[PDB]
Amino acid sequence: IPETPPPG
Amino acid sequence: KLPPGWEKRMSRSSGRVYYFNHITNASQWERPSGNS
Repeated sequence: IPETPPPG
Repeated sequence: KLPPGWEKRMSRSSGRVYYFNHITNASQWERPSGNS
């Protein structure tokens, strides 16, 4: 599932 | 009126649209309708 990229 | 390949959720962290193109399947940090 795609959500919430910040670390990458 | 944006790309139908879009997966729409906001990045609550830095203030980014993580807008994920489920064609190749990748999440963009980006906003295509803005700059930041």
